[PDB]
Amino acid sequence: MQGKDIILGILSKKERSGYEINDILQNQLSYFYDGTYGMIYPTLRKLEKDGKITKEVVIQDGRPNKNIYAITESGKKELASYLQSDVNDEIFKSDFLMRLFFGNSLNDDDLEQLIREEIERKEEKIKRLSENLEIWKKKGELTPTQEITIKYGLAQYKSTKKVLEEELAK
Amino acid sequence: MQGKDIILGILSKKERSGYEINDILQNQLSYFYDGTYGMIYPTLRKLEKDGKITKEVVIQDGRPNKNIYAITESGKKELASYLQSDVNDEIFKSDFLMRLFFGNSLNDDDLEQLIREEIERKEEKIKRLSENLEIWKKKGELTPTQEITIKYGLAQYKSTKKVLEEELAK
Repeated sequence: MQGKDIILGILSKKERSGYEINDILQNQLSYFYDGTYGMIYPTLRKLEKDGKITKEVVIQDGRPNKNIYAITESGKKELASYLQSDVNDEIFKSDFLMRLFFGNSLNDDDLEQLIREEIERKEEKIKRLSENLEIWKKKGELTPTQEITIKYGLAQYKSTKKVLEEELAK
Repeated sequence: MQGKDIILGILSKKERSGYEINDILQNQLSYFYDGTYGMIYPTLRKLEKDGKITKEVVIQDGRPNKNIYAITESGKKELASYLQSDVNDEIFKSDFLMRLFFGNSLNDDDLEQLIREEIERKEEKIKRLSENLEIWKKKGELTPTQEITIKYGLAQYKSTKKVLEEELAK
């Protein structure tokens, strides 16, 4: 699963500025796509080169330039093809879990802190996903399949947060 | 978190053959590190080049060469530094969720199919992780922090499986 595919997805229904695409990817869709920093800009560049999207540079007095991206016919074709494709294995790499797995030396304080910091991360993600669920629902935009993904995401966050809470409780 | 960090983790305690490192990576640690295949061999080459591990080629009559890898002092230092570093954000990319999120066109059949297949994938991951838990425990090799990671992994698989089962039930 590539950044290019989720970006075409984001651009399927609307022309969007880079700001808006980044907002969607970082703040809305991160419960199912959270990769490495700085994927978006090189990937937008390649999608443009490959003719899957267009880029418009909007100039305004006294403001930074704004880039507006729009899917092309070929881009829509590529998205449609991708959604017809066999599902790829999920990718999951948890640094937190790695630290605990290889955490023989961790003293009690260091371990306790790692657990608390991860609990806070889960709380932040739950809050954000919960807030988007509410807004999407309020706006009448949430589709039934989207609803499933949110229920899935929340369950994921809450179940693992609970494990850590239960650990801290002893 | 990079492939090189987990491989150093694997090599911290024991010298291991490439076969064994791969077995650990693919069949033991996949619950917190499941990335794009084809990482291990290029990563071992780079680690050796950078002096963080050694490679020993054991030649035997009538068998393929066996490669044995061992962490070096500089390697141990690199691992120590890594484990002291701030925890990185988890990477999580679900093609399954992406399909449902952008799955406006899915007919009831194709949707149900995707869900059933994702349930199966989760059942398998649960089996593998549960199996390793029991083995490690009986062997006396399961550390307290490792057990936390396993409980965390199982909760994540079971809670999301549960959401999908309840969806199919409706």
